Amino acid sequence: NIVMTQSPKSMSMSVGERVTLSCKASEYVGTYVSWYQQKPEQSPKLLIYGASNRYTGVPDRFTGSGSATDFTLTIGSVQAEDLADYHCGQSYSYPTFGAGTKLEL
Amino acid sequence: VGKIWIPDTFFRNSKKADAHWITTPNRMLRIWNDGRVLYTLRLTIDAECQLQLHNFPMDEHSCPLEFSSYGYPREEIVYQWKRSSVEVGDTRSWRLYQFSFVGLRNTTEVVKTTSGDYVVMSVYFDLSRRMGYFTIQTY
Amino acid sequence: DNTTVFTRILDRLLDGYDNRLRPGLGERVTEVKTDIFVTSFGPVSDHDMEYTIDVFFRQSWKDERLKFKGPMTVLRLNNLMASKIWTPDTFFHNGKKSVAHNMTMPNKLLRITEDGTLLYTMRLTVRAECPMHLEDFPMDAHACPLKFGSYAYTRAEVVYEWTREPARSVVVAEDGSRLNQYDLLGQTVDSGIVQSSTGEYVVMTTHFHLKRKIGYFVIQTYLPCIMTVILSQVSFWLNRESVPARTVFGVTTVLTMTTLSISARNSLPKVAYATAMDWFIAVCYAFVFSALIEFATV
Amino acid sequence: VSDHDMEYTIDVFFRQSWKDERLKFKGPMTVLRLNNLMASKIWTPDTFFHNGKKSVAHNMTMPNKLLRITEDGTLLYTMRLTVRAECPMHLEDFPMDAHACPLKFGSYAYTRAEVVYEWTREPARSVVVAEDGSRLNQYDLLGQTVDSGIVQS
Amino acid sequence: VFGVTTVLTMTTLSISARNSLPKVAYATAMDWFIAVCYAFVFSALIEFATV
Amino acid sequence: VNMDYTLTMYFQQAWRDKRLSYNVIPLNLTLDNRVADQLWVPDTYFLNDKKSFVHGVTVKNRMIRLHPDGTVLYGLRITTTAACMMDLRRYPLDEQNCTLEIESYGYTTDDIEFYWRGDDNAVTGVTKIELPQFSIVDYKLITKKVVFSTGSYPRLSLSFKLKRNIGYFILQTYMPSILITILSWVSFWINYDASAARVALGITTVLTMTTINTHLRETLPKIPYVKAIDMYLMGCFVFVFMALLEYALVNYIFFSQPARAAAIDRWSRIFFPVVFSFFNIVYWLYYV
Amino acid sequence: SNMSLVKETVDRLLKGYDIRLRPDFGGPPVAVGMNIDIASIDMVSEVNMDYTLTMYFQQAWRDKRLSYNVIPLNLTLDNRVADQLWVPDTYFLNDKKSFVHGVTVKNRMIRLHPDGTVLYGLRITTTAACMMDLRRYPLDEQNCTLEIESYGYTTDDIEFYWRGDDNAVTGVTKIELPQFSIVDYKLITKKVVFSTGSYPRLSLSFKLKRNIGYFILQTYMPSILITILSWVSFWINYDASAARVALGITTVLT
Amino acid sequence: VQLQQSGAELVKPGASVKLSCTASGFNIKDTYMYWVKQRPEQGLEWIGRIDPANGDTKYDPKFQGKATITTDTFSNTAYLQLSSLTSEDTAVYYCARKGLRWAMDYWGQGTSVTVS
Ligand SMILES: *[C@@H]1O[C@H](CO)[C@@H](O[C@@H]2O[C@H](CO)[C@@H](O[C@@H]3O[C@H](CO[C@H]4O[C@H](CO[C@H]5O[C@H](CO)[C@@H](O)[C@H](O)[C@@H]5O[C@H]5O[C@H](CO)[C@@H](O)[C@H](O)[C@@H]5O)[C@@H](O)[C@H](O[C@H]5O[C@H](CO)[C@@H](O)[C@H](O)[C@@H]5O)[C@@H]4O)[C@@H](O)[C@H](O[C@H]4O[C@H](CO)[C@@H](O)[C@H](O)[C@@H]4O[C@H]4O[C@H](CO)[C@@H](O)[C@H](O)[C@@H]4O[C@H]4O[C@H](CO)[C@@H](O)[C@H](O)[C@@H]4O)[C@@H]3O)[C@H](O)[C@H]2NC(C)=O)[C@H](O)[C@H]1NC(C)=O
Ligand SMILES: *[C@@H]1O[C@H](CO)[C@@H](O[C@@H]2O[C@H](CO)[C@@H](OC3O[C@H](CO)[C@@H](O)[C@H](O)[C@@H]3O)[C@H](O)[C@H]2NC(C)=O)[C@H](O)[C@H]1NC(C)=O
Ligand SMILES: *[C@@H]1O[C@H](CO)[C@@H](O[C@@H]2O[C@H](CO)[C@@H](O[C@H]3O[C@H](CO)[C@@H](O)[C@H](O)[C@@H]3O)[C@H](O)[C@H]2NC(C)=O)[C@H](O)[C@H]1NC(C)=O
Ligand SMILES: *[C@@H]1O[C@H](CO)[C@@H](O[C@@H]2O[C@H](CO)[C@@H](O[C@H]3O[C@H](CO)[C@@H](O)[C@H](O)[C@@H]3O)[C@H](O)[C@H]2NC(C)=O)[C@H](O)[C@H]1NC(C)=O
Ligand SMILES: *[C@@H]1O[C@H](CO)[C@@H](O[C@@H]2O[C@H](CO)[C@@H](O)[C@H](O)[C@H]2NC(C)=O)[C@H](O)[C@H]1NC(C)=O
Ligand SMILES: *[C@@H]1O[C@H](CO)[C@@H](O)[C@H](O)[C@H]1NC(C)=O
Ligand SMILES: *[C@@H]1O[C@H](CO)[C@@H](O)[C@H](O)[C@H]1NC(C)=O
Repeated sequence: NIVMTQSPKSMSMSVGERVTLSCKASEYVGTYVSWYQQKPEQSPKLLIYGASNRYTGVPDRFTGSGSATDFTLTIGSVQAEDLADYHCGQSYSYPTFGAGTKLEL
Repeated sequence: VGKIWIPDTFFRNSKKADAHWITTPNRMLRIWNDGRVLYTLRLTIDAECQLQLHNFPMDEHSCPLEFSSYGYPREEIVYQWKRSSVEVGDTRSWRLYQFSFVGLRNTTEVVKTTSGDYVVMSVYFDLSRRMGYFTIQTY
Repeated sequence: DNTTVFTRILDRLLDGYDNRLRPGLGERVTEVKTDIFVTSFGPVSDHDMEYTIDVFFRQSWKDERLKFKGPMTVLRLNNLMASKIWTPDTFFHNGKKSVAHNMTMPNKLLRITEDGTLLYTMRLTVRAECPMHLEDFPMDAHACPLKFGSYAYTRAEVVYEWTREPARSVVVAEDGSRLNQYDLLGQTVDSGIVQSSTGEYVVMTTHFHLKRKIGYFVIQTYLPCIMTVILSQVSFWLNRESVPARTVFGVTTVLTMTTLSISARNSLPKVAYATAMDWFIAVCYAFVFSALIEFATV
Repeated sequence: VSDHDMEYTIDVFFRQSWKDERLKFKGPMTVLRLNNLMASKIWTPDTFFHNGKKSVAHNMTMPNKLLRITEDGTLLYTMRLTVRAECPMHLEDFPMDAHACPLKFGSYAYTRAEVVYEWTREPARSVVVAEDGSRLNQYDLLGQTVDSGIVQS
Repeated sequence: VFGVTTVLTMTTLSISARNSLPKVAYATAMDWFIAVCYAFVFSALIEFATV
Repeated sequence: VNMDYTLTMYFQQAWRDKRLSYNVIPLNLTLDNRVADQLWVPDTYFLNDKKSFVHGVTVKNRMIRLHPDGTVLYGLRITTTAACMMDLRRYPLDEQNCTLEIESYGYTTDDIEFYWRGDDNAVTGVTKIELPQFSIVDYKLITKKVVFSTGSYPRLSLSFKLKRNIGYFILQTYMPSILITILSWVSFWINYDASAARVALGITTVLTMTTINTHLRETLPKIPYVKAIDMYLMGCFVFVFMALLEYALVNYIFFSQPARAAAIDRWSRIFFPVVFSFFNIVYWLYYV
Repeated sequence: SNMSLVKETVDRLLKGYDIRLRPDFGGPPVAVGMNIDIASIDMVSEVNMDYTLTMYFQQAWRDKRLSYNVIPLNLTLDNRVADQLWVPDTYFLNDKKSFVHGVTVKNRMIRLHPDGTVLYGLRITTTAACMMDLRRYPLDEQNCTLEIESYGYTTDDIEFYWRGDDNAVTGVTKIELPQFSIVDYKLITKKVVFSTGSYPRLSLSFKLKRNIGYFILQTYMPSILITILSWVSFWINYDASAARVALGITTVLT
Repeated sequence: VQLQQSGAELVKPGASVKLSCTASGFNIKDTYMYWVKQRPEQGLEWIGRIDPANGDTKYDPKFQGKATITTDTFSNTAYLQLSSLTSEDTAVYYCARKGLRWAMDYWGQGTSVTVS
């Protein structure tokens, strides 16, 4: 059972700057890590698939960077509607997600 | 050749055998006035013969090249040698380094197979090993 | 008239069918679901930097033109119906000389499901390239790759996918190991986008992790080298009033070091760097030479 | 030249030319430089090498063949192929020996009263070896020598 | 040791030189050269034995 | 070295197709082999083969025969290079068991069914095989079903138990090692005065062991386990090495007291063939 | 809809299409542009005097008969329609054995364009023969070339050129050889003259400098060590003869 | 294109519930269907997986034997049946569709299951 450790659990920041989220795997997950965004009392929406692949309907300010174990999601020039929970989930094996990451302004 | 009936002759003791295709398939067909068909083709066979390697290198072998039909048994296809069956060329331009051709003999037989009785024809080439290489190599 | 209905189904199925056009040529992207069952992991050649593998290669996709309705729900067809339909043109990016077996008939499998889904399986032997780094020879671990994708169909036309979870797609049999010198540790799949002079293509990568076994090179080379070094060091306990004895000792062990080294160079390829066995042989040769010069000094 | 097999290899453009009165035409072009798939629909001579062992006819990328038809009916037919021919050697003076490796070709299936061969230019100038055309490491090509004869089979 | 190791050298030379020529069943010029050289080496060793 | 074997076979398949049934002529119909491309023939394959082919002189070597009740008889002449992994831990006193797998590729076990025609006599010509290095001891025919991710398939398996002969290996490999060990023992009959003689003899016996080791290593694959011949060669090498080391130890204490010189000399003379024969007996009783 | 439209378009393209004739058969020559993506240069053999290379070999020309305007996109067709189009009879003059890879199908690519342009790629592993000058082996630098020529069509029927003329051959800097190192490569356009006509030719040359570390540690160091070893014959006193004889003769034997 | 789940409801401790997920815009026999569970202000946790074309399923070892996922291709629906419920099952359950490099691109609306 591949475990995903996401960091950090929370982040406070203003509007407009660059932010970075990290995700780490226990075993090997070769570019099969997805990034989801879930607003409060809603269903998760796919942002990034593969390791660096923007989903059709997502802005260009989200970008993924992948490896065999260390993955990250960087958002440059954030807006006022990018506050939500963010989950990293692997799919190399049976899917397991990370603990989450709240993002507040 | 591929438009009329051609017998399914195959060499029973061949490990590898190929015809010749350069520059055009080296085959010949001749049909006569009374229906007699003659079909000739050039072949290079890698036949197998178990060599009893006792008395080596002062040994003599006689190991065959056999052929028969593949699908047609004795009741459907019968083979038969001519009065001038096997003809060798000059015998000196041959690639026999360690051996020396001494003669040949033809043979016909019937062999039991799971599919039926087949008329098998054999050509035994008699070879004798010339001790000109093993002499200066080992003796 | 029990097989006339199937002949009619197969005739109607291919009547109006262009096997030059992929399903969804200007409408959609063809999604191919791949699966690999390794029936034997063949020998890994270290002098050619290659390896052999024997696989059942399965590809599934969906063609809306091959929908039918009959007394059967799946048509398990021959290997000659696959040449009358569109099949993906998968090639191996790092293959050297692969073979698709056709003994006694083409080892291919075609199954059409009534909703339009096709399963197409082949049995083939792939001889692929494995670029190796032999610094730590013969205590080296490699990841021999196997990359495949589509020839001529870019990412906007044909995309590949695993049929099961990626950790469970490339499956190696248990008795399927023709490795004499290595040890297959595990497998590792991957997916990416390569870019060539004709566009961007999807590439499905598999890595087989091999760990060389040292038990042969130990007994073959490492123990004779240590034995020759010990046999050279034996000479230090002989009395100096006997010079021919220690002389033939030293020079003949140097000659044996030469014989073992010449024998020893046929194992590994003609790499331009020093391996670990090369360092061991060099240090042992140095010890033998040092012993002889020490005898010369005494 | 493989001494261990008593054979040699040779890469050639093999050109043949004959006259076929059934392939006369009259068009704007005076020579049709056609494909290598038109030569299978027409008659071509069935030349084989009498001492060839295992020859190849190159098929990369297309069949390396050439067919040209002139308006008056003459056909030029060229192939590129690698002959692996047999050279019987008398190695009594090895390694100070000289050899004459032959290359005999003729017609299979066509006797002398049906198909005859001849060199298209002067016999001394028909077989032409290129200057940089030498993969010999152990020998030295000194010259060529052609001949024509009849064998009774 | 001169004579016997020279004989060893001639044998390994003849072995390495016999593997070059194809396996013909007669004597070539190199075979005669190696035979006469072996004869000379053996003659040197027998001469030493006589001395 | 390739971990495979090559076999030529006449491979025949018999099934019954009711569409190829006729009753107007009373004879069996052997047809030209080109009609096998116009009939349904099963898609039999060999799972453990590496390079196969049907012979093609003078025509494609295959047979197609129709019987009036619908029975189709379809024969091929195949030269298969099948693959079998060998356990060479007892080389050359080993017995190798490798099999040829016969399966149907496309058709599952609910579409086709395999069996041996005769069930004991379906495979002939095994008692006439003369292998130069092995000898067929037994052969077996097995019928089973295998399960793959695409379905269940019938499988037949023809297996030949081979036993390696020893007549070649003794005279070419084991006698040189034994004679080098005896010829290394021979220096004990040389007195302790001639140091150069015993040193040269011991080291040159070691050298013979190395040259034979190379001339043996030029023949086999690179297997990590130790073979029986590797154990015997290492035992012989260790015995020659111990004889030379024993000479060194009897040359060291020789000046301080000459009694130990003759003691160890005679002791080695009597007890080295004894321990070597003991090891030899243990080896030939463990492997044979 | 969108599938049967392309089906009728391709059927219209291939109806009344003469494969025996090149584009503009009785007119100006057709230009063919070449691209090569070298995948690997496998084994440079000195004993066989050849070198194997795998490449993606692509040809591009324009066929005015394969021109369509019903659909606006480019057409990648099944690789078996290249047996029904005209493709140039390109060959390699110096090869010994070559093949198109045929796994899982014949590794070739056909691609059409609405104006008539055809792109035709193959994946070829070829064993090209290059004679080496080994007078300085192993401190040598070998230059061998691959000739790309037209067999049937002369220089007044076909024209060869590198598509890009400097970036036509890619993948050379990622090639790793066990013994050599690609120092430079060159592209050449040319016309050769035979007794049958004048033919266009392209030539790809790879200058390979051989590495030295392998040969140093494998052959040059043992010989230097044996010659150093043969110098211990002077340090032994000239009275003891057997030692010096054994030493010197064993160095000669080694 | 769309995944429609059932409505939120209550359940007594020790009973069994069957949640449904109706797909519209695609055929469930093409992709895999995942069931994911999310607790309030916690991370997502994967329950199980069903392959509607074949019928074989996999479950998380934590949910092995407790949940059973089934499908119905006629109505294009996927069902999750939970048995032997406890108080720590009060969560939001999502029905997801596999696609585009194993990403779970399309999710449902989520049903709130509460245990009183
Ligand atoms: C697994 O798959 C394998 C690969 O697919 C497969 O191997 C293939 O086997 C098949 C069938 O056995 C082979 O197909 C046949 O090959 C015969 C010759 O085989 C030799 O040569 C081929 C290469 O063939 C080229 O050259 C020959 C002779 O010149 C041609 O006849 C071929 O068409 C082809 O021609 C082109 O390519 C040339 C360059 O190579 C060009 O120069 C030329 O311009 C052409 O473009 C070699 O590959 C073979 O080597 C291998 O096979 C041998 C077998 O002995 C092995 O021993 C060896 O180890 C190798 O593995 C071999 O050397 C062809 O003669 C044959 O063509 C005829 O028969 C077929 C089938 O019936 C007909 O459909 C076809 O129409 C031909 O018939 C016409 O001509 C014959 C002449 O005898 C007439 O009798 C007949 O009546 C008919 O006449 C008519 O048409 C003529 C024009 O065609 C016309 O002139 C007449 O007027 C008349 O109208 C056939 O192609 C195939 O080559 C093998 N492929 C390979 C690569 O191995 C294997 O079988 C499969 N195994 C299983 C178990 O499934
Ligand atoms: C040498 O190269 C030529 C051309 O590259 C090869 O010819 C091709 O041969 C195919 C097999 O004979 C042939 O394929 C088929 O399609 C026709 C119908 O169009 C069928 O009737 C055949 O049975 C076969 O299924 C290709 O059409 C043909 N292509 C061309 C342009 O001629 C030839 O096989 C090569 N020779 C060798 C030995 O590999
Ligand atoms: C060579 O190795 C073969 C495979 O290891 C081996 O085959 C094994 O043979 C036995 C019988 O000889 C088979 O069977 C038994 O299993 C069946 C299963 O239904 C039982 O009904 C029988 O009572 C019996 O217990 C094995 O199935 C078979 N193994 C495999 C994997 O096929 C050969 O016997 C070995 N020896 C020779 C000489 O070939
Ligand atoms: C490897 O060997 C090649 C062949 O020997 C060699 O190619 C030669 O390269 C030069 C420079 O590119 C060519 O040309 C010059 O001559 C032409 C004649 O028209 C001029 O137009 C050019 O401007 C220049 O003066 C030669 O024609 C060419 N020779 C052949 C036979 O093709 C390579 O340079 C060698 N080296 C490398 C690194 O590839
Ligand atoms: C080869 O076969 C032919 C035919 O079988 C043999 O010719 C026969 O020879 C005998 C004398 O030994 C004659 O009496 C027969 O009339 C011949 N038969 C025919 C029809 O030719 C010939 O002897 C055989 N040659 C051998 C055995 O090498
Ligand atoms: C046809 O073959 C069968 C079995 O091989 C045999 O019993 C039968 O007698 C044969 N028919 C004739 C007419 O010989
Ligand atoms: C077709 O290819 C050309 C060049 O490769 C490209 O410029 C063009 O955009 C392509 N057509 C379409 C519809 O993308």
